[PDB]
Amino acid sequence: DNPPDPTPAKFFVPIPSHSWAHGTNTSEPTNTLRLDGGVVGVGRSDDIGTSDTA
Amino acid sequence: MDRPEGSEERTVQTSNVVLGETNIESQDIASKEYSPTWDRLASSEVSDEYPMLTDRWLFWKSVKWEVNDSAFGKMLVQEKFPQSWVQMDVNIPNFIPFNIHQYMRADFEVKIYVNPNDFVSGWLIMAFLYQGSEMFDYKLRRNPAALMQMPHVLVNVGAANEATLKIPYRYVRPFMRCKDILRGDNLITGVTEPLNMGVLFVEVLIPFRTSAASSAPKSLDVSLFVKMTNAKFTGMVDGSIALLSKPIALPE
Amino acid sequence: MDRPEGSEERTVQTSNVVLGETNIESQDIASKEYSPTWDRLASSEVSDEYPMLTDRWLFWKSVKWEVNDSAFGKMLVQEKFPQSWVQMDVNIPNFIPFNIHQYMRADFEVKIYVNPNDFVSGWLIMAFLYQGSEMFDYKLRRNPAALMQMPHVLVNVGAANEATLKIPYRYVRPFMRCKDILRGDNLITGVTEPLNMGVLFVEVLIPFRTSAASSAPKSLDVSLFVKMTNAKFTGMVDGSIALLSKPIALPE
Amino acid sequence: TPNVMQPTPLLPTTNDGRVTFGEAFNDLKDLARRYQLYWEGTILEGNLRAIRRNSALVQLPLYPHGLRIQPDVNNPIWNIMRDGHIPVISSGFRYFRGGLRLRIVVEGLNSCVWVQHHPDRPSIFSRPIIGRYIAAKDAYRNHAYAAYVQNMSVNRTIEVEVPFYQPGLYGMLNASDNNTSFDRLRFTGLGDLLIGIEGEQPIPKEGIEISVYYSIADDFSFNIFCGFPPMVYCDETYS
Amino acid sequence: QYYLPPISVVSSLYAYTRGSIKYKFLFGNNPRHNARLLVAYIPGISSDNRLTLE
Repeated sequence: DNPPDPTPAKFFVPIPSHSWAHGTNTSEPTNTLRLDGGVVGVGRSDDIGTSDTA
Repeated sequence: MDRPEGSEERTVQTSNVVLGETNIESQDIASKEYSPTWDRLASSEVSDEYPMLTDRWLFWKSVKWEVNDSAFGKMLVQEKFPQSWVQMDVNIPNFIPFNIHQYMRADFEVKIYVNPNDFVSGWLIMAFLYQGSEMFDYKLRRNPAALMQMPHVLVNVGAANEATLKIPYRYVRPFMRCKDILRGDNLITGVTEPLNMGVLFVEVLIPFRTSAASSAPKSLDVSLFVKMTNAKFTGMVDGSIALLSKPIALPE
Repeated sequence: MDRPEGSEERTVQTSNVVLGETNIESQDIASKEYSPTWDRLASSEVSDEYPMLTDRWLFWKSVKWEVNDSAFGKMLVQEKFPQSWVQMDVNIPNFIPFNIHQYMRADFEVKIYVNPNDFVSGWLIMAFLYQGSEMFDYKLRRNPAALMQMPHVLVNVGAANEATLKIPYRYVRPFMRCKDILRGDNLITGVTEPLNMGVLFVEVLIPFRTSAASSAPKSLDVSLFVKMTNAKFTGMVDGSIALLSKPIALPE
Repeated sequence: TPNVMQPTPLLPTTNDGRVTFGEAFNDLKDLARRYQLYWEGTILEGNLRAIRRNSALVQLPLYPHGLRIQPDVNNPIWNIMRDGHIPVISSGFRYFRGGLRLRIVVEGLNSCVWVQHHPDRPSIFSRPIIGRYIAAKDAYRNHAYAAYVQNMSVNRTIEVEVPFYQPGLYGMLNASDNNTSFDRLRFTGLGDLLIGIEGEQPIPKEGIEISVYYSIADDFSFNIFCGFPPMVYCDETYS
Repeated sequence: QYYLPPISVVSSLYAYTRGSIKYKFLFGNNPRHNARLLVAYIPGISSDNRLTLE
């Protein structure tokens, strides 16, 4: 059973890269150079404080 | 016959082998069939059974009898039973369910197949005699009149028919040796005949009679099959720890 | 030792055979032990098991290593496992629990016995490598440094000690053939090595060192035993329907 | 004495504090690798047959343990540093049962490219063969084999997954090369991969460059642990 | 040109195969004819170089 999918194509606009201006309140898709391909962030402790950038 | 196929033919299936028959058999049993209980009283070693190998039906010989040699009493096959040892020179071969072991015992079943035409007449009589080779009147009991009184099956050549002869184990040991123990004097410890439980007799009950035509077959083949219901082996040795001597044929 | 008799010696009993040991073993298993389930998916014929014959412990070889030939890496025995075929000329012999059947499979257990004096020192390392004969780096993995990383048992000569190496069945078939199928081209259907599951390695971990005395023994014998936990045979043929070729030795 | 056996331990200290393999770093470190490593080089016009139609340009044998390394001066990635992780990981095991993922990059062409997979073809080669110098009756596109036709105008990297189709219990890796059995040709490799060009039109003067990267799959497994063969240090490749 | 049977044509469309095979023997005889045949299945053999009834 190889059913046909005659579902209308969707008009899509191609662009080279994601926003260069956006710095917060959004997601930035990228090719993470890691072995784990999920949402990955550096491990921390009390030895390594939060960013002090208020 | 009466179908696009032939008639429906009966079947007999054992381990790894199937035999086909088309007509009604002619059967009989050598003696009262039983369950061996004094055999465990002869060997301290655990017995072994090989159902997949011993229950198999095997074809060992096929003899041809023609009209010119078919006379009342003509012995078609006269061999010591059970002895089915076949090798390139006259020399038990490990090529089949056969074991090079010291002692063994089992019940046997003999099936005789003959395939004649609708236009021939004759009779074969397959009999068996427990340790007949050891009787002082052996050569005297080969005549069909004597075979009729022994356990036996009859084959009609005027009908295509099969036959089975059940031969339960009977012996004086009660474990017969597969090979020889040759170191003994004639006065004490005489040489022991390996696997000699009896003599299988097939003979001509009624001379094979054919049509007088030239293009008609004057020879008929008699094929035989043998099987073992339950086999036990209690002598474990090297295949060449003891050796097999040339079978001493005993004909009259 | 300390009794009118010797010390109490441990015993290992299988079918029709008993092995005696006096000290603590050194053991290991080739791979995860299991129960074969895809083997019934390879043969339509019913499998056969012969516990009384296959569970038996057999002695196949005994090698002697002297001080003069004892060097680090010295291979005392290097043969394809499992191959225990012994005959008068270089030619599987029916003299033991060995069958001339097309296909088979089983798990193996190797026991190494060494009997040294209270005054010697040295080390033997018995290892096994699944289908090592088919690896492109076989001859390169014979060095004891490489044997340490394979499933293996160690023998101390400064203590009298036994050792057992459990080798569960692992293969690509999953039924290995006992004999050859020789009719094939080198490009397709290459010749199949009968019963080649791997290579059994024993070697000198530490050079055999003896006393400097003249009347002291300078040679020690290394005897081996092999056994099968559960064997299955699914290829029934004539003992001479196929034939056994001369075992192609493969040494470095 | 099992492979891991400690007869008499003399441990002076407590154990080191447990990390998870992903805590002071953020990834879980275990022995599984879908990291893609190279497999071949470039092709020119003078390599292909006189009639280059439905004739493959490359005959790639499929081995989990990679191909037989061959050092060149044109390709230093094989010479100064040995083959990638995958063939050194497979060197410590004996059997495999999974399929392989192939990523293929064709750069000198803007014309359509095909890739076909031959599972039952005996893997008796340890090196890829190109064009004219390919054995006849090979590098001929077959009809009923798993394949993928791709235009280089749309995308010039082909990603396919080669299945495991062997009539056996296992798949043998680290297979010897030159002289047989029945386990080295049908039970070792996943088969052969044929790469060809849809057109018979001549190859551009500059030639075409085909870089084949591959990785392991999920249904793949390194079943039996064997001893590690002696290795070679890449750091000593200058003296 | 080979007149292949259904099992053969289909099998030529697939790489590997397995299972029992059913060989039906049809005889052009009448009631008068009589005989017995021993048909065997020898595993691991591909010729009759060493093949006999016994």
